Amino acid sequence: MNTLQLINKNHPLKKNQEPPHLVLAPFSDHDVYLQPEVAKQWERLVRATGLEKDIRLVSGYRTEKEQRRLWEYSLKENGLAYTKQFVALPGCSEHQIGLAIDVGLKKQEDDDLICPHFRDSAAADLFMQQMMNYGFILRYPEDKQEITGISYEPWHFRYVGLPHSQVITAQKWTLEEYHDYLAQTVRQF
Amino acid sequence: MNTLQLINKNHPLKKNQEPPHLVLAPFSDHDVYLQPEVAKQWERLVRATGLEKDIRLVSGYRTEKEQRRLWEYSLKENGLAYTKQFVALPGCSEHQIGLAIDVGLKKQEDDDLICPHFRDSAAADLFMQQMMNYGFILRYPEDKQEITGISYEPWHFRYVGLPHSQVITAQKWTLEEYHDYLAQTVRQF
Ligand SMILES: [Cl-]
Ligand SMILES: [Cl-]
Ligand SMILES: [Cl-]
Ligand SMILES: [Cl-]
Ligand SMILES: [Cl-]
Ligand SMILES: [Cl-]
Ligand SMILES: [Zn+2]
Ligand SMILES: [Zn+2]
Repeated sequence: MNTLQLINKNHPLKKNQEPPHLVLAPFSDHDVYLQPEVAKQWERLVRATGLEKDIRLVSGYRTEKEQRRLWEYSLKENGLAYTKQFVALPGCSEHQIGLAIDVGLKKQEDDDLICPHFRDSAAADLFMQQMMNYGFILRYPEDKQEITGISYEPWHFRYVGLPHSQVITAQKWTLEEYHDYLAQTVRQF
Repeated sequence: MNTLQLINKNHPLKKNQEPPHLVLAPFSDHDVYLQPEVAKQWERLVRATGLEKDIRLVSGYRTEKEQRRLWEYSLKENGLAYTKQFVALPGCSEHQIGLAIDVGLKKQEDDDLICPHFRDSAAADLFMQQMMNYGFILRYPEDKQEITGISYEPWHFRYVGLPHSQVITAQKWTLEEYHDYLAQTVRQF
């Protein structure tokens, strides 16, 4: 399990990649599964911020088959433009390795299915101040769509572990930029 | 693809069972997957009852691995006796074939993922008057625990299709009893 694995349209998962170990994650009203270290840190984060009553886990692990059904549904209902913006191609979603969480607001209702609401909120603001201290980064920041190939998603967080999440967050980097940085650095040696 | 397949502790899924066709199902606050005919009928039922803003799909298709992790989670959090009452053994859950739905109310926060709240509500009462007309039965009725081996679950519905759901519901039967009836009736010929 490499917590730093880069998964995107240019770096799809391999077909022979071993499914992640999984556990059911707490703090949701439905069954959501994550890699065990991810679930542990999610739980630690929610408890430490006192956000139990204000936020909830919306999505976690999803198989390739499921990612394809999600892509196909969004294509049919919302069209290609929206779908390309907010839904990773099957085989190219970090949800498939159990390292990604989609988080939503609790008193929030009438949610978008693909884009849960996690904006304009004191709870979200507190979450954004602490999540990096528990190994999470905001995966798809607002002005990075050319780098990530995905639109702004304030609800989507990727587990990379410490100190990576703190380094990435402090520099306002994407995971793509973090990989570029590590590659540029090793060569110096 | 028998919509009548009996899956329980005494009749676990085959190891050689075809995994089901799947589509994303509407009327949830997260991604849920079901066999296509079940999703279609679920949607028709919610629209017919006008419950789009009142009820939600809590759970649908669950892989065997996920059922194991759900079972393991409940053991840890709720203990063995409670887990055996409300969670099917891994390999013995109709959720694994995409023909079962767990239904809850939309305006609930901190709902229980094991036992979603689905009683004492106008929406639930209306759902209970119409679901049999769209192919669904209440899988685990009260006072059938000795027959089904599972405690009463007002939130859990099984798709069997028409007219079976109407026949089962009118007789206040379980799917177990329906199977015994079909077998006994075949013998009369
Ligand atoms: Cl697992
Ligand atoms: Cl699957
Ligand atoms: Cl996605
Ligand atoms: Cl039986
Ligand atoms: Cl399919
Ligand atoms: Cl179950
Ligand atoms: Zn996501
Ligand atoms: Zn269920």
